[PDB]
This record gives sequence, structure tokens and C-alpha cells, in this order.
Amino acid sequence: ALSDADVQKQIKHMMAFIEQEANEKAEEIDAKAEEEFNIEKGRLVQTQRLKIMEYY
Amino acid sequence: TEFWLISAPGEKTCQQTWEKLHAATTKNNNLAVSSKFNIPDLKVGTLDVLVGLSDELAKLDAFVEGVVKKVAQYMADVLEDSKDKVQENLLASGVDLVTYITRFQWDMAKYPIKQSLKNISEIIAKGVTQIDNDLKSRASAYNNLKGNLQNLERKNAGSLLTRSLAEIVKKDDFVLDSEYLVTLLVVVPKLNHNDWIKQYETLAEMVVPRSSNVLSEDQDSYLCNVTLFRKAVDDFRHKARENKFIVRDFQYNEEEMKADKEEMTRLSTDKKKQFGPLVRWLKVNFSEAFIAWIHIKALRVFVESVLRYGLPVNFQAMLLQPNKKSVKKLREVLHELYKHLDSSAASQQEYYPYVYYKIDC
Amino acid sequence: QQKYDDEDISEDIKFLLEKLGESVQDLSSFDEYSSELKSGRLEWSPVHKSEKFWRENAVRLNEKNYELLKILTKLLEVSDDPQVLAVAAHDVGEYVRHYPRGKRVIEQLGGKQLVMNHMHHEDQQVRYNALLAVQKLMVHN
Amino acid sequence: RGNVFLRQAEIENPLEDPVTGDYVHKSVFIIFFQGDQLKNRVKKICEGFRASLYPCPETPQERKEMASGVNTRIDDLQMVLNQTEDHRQRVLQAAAKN
Repeated sequence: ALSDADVQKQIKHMMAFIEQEANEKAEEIDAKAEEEFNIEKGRLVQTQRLKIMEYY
Repeated sequence: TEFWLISAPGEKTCQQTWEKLHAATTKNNNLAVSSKFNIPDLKVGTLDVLVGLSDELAKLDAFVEGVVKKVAQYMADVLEDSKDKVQENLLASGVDLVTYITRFQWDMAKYPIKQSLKNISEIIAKGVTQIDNDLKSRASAYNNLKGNLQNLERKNAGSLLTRSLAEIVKKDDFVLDSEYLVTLLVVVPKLNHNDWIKQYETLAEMVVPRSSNVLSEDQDSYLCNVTLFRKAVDDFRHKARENKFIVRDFQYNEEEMKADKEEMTRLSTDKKKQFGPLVRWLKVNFSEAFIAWIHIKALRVFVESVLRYGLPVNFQAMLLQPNKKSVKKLREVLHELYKHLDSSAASQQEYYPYVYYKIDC
Repeated sequence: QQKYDDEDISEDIKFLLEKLGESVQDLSSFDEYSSELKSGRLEWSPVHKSEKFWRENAVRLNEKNYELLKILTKLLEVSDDPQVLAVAAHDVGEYVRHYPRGKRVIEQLGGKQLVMNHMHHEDQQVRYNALLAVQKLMVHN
Repeated sequence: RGNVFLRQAEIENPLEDPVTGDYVHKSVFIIFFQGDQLKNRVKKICEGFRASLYPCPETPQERKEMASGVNTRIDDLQMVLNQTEDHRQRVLQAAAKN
């Protein structure tokens, strides 16, 4: 029930959705990067600290 | 009354007036009630899974037709302050349910929208699930209580033959400190009462003389008792069963009366004292059930209006109430109105050229 | 099928049947077939008509590099004898019937075109034997 | 909710139907989507009515080249069909002779 222009527009709508999917994936991977940065820092820093404590 | 939910592309900024009551596009020429619908603010989340989301949403909708119409059926069966045909004014948490429908406001406070649509839908699903579980358990308990009261009042009824003698027989009727006798309440009707008082000796040897004693009256016959040695009880029963006399070796027990009546009165009073809470709890929980009901309906309206017009969520919803027997005219004029949106085919049948849902009370 | 008054005949026919049974069992083996395959002797062996052999011991024909099958492939282009060629064609057909990956290995070796050359051999029955082998090759193809 | 382009390819020379023998033409219309559950629904419905979803057009043109080679082997197989029908003809003639 659609001409060429209308079905093209529906395709562009599905595309605005795909770009939205890309954006939400980008912000989610940025967030998990924040938490993984934090936990990497915590564990690595604490291990170095413990080695320095026993050397002390 | 039966209402019609319609949603449109909502292109024009002033189209809301057309949705509400504009006389040019009003329904049945100002004879059908038309009102706007407060569109909830909702996310999108995803579209790939959204087909399944709408699917299981519809299945949940069917199941909750089940549960809430059973709630309606039970609150009608209570028949105290609410019945099938009287006292049917149903309140959506204080006001008339149509007043809440026409003043629909999304439940922003209870259910914030920062949460994804999926998780909100499962929240509502399990809320309805625990509502249903509470209904099942508590209504089954009340069914048990009602059955107990019915059995009590049933055992408190019946003739002398079909019920223990509560307010009829007493201690003096039966033999006291009996060494050899037993008092059998041999009921005799007046059709052959002279027969009994004359040949109770023929009915049995070694019988108490002048034992022709009559205790009370009933509509089928007259209660009377006979004091008899054991062999005399055997013989009297044997030759009185054929004489159309009811045989009964009842034992006097004031407890059999007092207990049953005490449980009857106490269970009835406690059942009412607990049925107060029943009606309060039931009407309340059904009002919030209907609130969440219209909320999930609005969520559906949003999902289908969105996927109808693609990604953008621009649409304008509105309640409606067509006149009976003017329905088809409204169908064809609205088809004329909305068939230019697509200009090709929107055999319109279920998927109307407008995003539609149906509700009826 | 015929009953006779001499029980000696029934005992003797039973003995004949059972001893020819384990005669076929003795002739039912895979190492003698491989020894003849190396030597190029391809007769109408009982193992060649043995339904059991093709049903079960076809997995044995999946040798290391499939050397026996390769030797048969060479025998196709060197030996022109109709009889051994018919035997080899039927053997290859059964092998592919019971092991399609072996058919794929044959197609890697190009043996389909070789048997296609052999369909035009002067011995008509060999043409039909190669036709049966090809017909077996056409499952999923 | 058809929202995708369509590829068309109409081929004449009506060929017998794969499962009924109807000497019927070919007229191919392609519609497909990218939602996985929508893909389940469309394949379910299409197999319910009529469909041939064995292939999957994609980037590799080497697939197309080997498929044209397969068409060559199909021609060779048709020649084998000629040989086989000759064989059944001559054997049935031999039997019917006597």
C-alpha cells in the first residue's frame, strides 16, 4: 500500500532506528569502559601496593 | 457504553482540536462523545524484538481479561454493596470509572519511564501475577468459609427424621440410670397411633407398662417414645419397621445442639467481620488493576502507533463513543478521512487506516 | 523344497547348507580383498556381492590417503580389461553409496570424468556397470 | 508490515512444477527484512503457503561462478539422462520382442 517514495521513507525510518541502536551501543560501551577502567585500577594498584608493603 | 480508541499521525500542530471536539470532523455531528487521550511519555528501546513484545503483550492482555473479569465475577458474587444488576456503579479508586478513563493520567510516580519499556512491562506483569495469586488464595479461603456456613445452616435444618432433635427432645424423655431398658424414639403417625398404643405389647414382650408417651408434634407424624428391655427393643424394631414407624436410637447430647449452634453464629459473625475486609480489599485491588489496565493499553497504543508510522513517536490519541446504529456511517466517513494518509490501501478490516483498540464495560 | 523318504538326504542337505554357510563366512573378509586389490585381481568375489561387507566394512575402505581407492583409480586409466573395470566401477559405486565424503575425494581426483570416459567402452555391460556407479554417484548431485 | 524494496525477475519457458507437474511459468518477487523475529514469522508463513528459501544471495560472486559451473555439470547430467533413457528403451524392446 506504498509507492516508491513511501517505502523509501519507511526504510529511512528503520535506518534512524539503526543509528539509534549504534548510539545506545556506543554509550553503553563507554559506560562499561568506565567500570572496567575502575576495576582494573583498583586491582592493579592494590597488588602493587601489597608487594610494596611486604618489601617495606 | 462502548468506547473507541483512535490514534493518528498527528502531523498538524493544531490537530488536537480535530481530535477533541472540532465540529467539522466531529463524530455523528456532535451526537457521539469525543475526547482527547493523554498520551503517555514512553521510550522505544528496540524494534527488532518489538514484534515479539507486542505479541506477548497481547497474550498477557488476553490472560488479564481472564483474571480481571474473574475479579468482576467474584465481586459481583459477594452480593453485598455490589451485585450483577444493582449497586453496579464501579469506582476507579474513588470516582466513576468513566471519569478516570476520560481523565487518564499515566502512572508516572509508581512507574517511572527512565526504566526500559521491557522491564516496566514485566514489572506490571508480575504485579498482576501477585494480584492474581492473592485473589486466588483469599477467594478460596472465603469459598471455604462460605461452604462451612452453608453446611452449618444445612445441618441446622430438616424434619425430625432428617435432623437431630434440637428443640424437641430432652433428658426426661430417655430412661435414666437404666439397668435393663433403652428408650427408642419410635415416631408414630396418627394414621395408626391407636394401633401402637394398643399392640405395643404385641410388638414386644417384657415392655414397660403405660409407656405410651408422646413428646411433640410435627407435620408428617407425632414423635413418641417407648421404654423397652433389650430383647423388647429388637422385637419392637422388627415388628414396627413394617408398621411404618421411624426407628431411631438417638442419645441425648446437649453438646450436639449447643456446639453446632455456637459454630453457626460464630462463623456467620466472623465471616461478616472478615467480609468487610474482603470488599475493601477487592474493590481497592480491582481499581488499581484497572488503572494498570488502561496503562498497559496506552503502552500498546504507543507501540502500535509508533510501528505504524515508523520510528517517530508523533501521534495524537482520542477516546470516542459512537451512537448505536450510527456505527457504520462513522466507519465509512472515517475510512474516507484516513484513506488519504496512505492513499493506496490505508480491505481495511482489523488493521484500520487508524491505529485502533476496543474496550467495553 | 522336496521331501524324501530317506532321512540321509535331509541330513546331507543340511550339512551342505551349513558348511557352505561358513564357507561364505570364510570368504567374507577384508584383508584378502585388499591383497587382491594391490595385485589388481578383481574377480566376482563373494565379498564384492556381500551385502554385509558394503553395509559395515565400507568404513575400512576409508584408509590412510585411501590408497586402495587410489589404486582402483589408476586401474581405471591403465587397465582396459572389461571385467576388472566392471568390478572396480561397482566397488567405487558402493563405496560412495556408503561414504559421500569419499565421493567428494573422488571428485577431487576427477574420477567422475574418468568413469564418464569409461561409459563409452566397447563392452556394453561395462558401460552399464559404469552407469550404475554413476547413478550411485548422483545422490545429492 | 512490508517496508522494504522488491527485486523482480520474470522468466518464461513454463517448467513442470517441482511437486505437482504443472507446466507453469516463473515470476519471482523478493521481499525480506532484518528483524530476527520478523524473519521467523515471514519464513513460517512463506513455508506455510509457498516458498523456496534454500539459497541466500550475498556478496560472494565466486558462489555465482561455481553455480554456473554446476549448471555445466547439470548439462552433463542431462546427457546422462539421454544415455539412461536409451538404455531402458533398448532393454524394454529386448524383453517385448519375445
